[PDB]
Amino acid sequence: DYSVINLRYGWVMDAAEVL
Amino acid sequence: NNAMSRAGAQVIADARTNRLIILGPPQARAKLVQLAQSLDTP
Repeated sequence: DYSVINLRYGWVMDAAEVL
Repeated sequence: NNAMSRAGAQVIADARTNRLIILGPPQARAKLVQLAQSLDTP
């Protein structure tokens, strides 16, 4: 299913290659 | 463009007048207008 979340200090730039 | 898996629906940008023309299912329309309303937040 589809969702959108925030990040406080996390970077989606680093987490993109992760996820 | 990658909202639909590997196409079906389509999406067209307007970077001068910031418009979005989407050609697809109504739930992707609704959920991504909600992501737009969360997306145009600073």
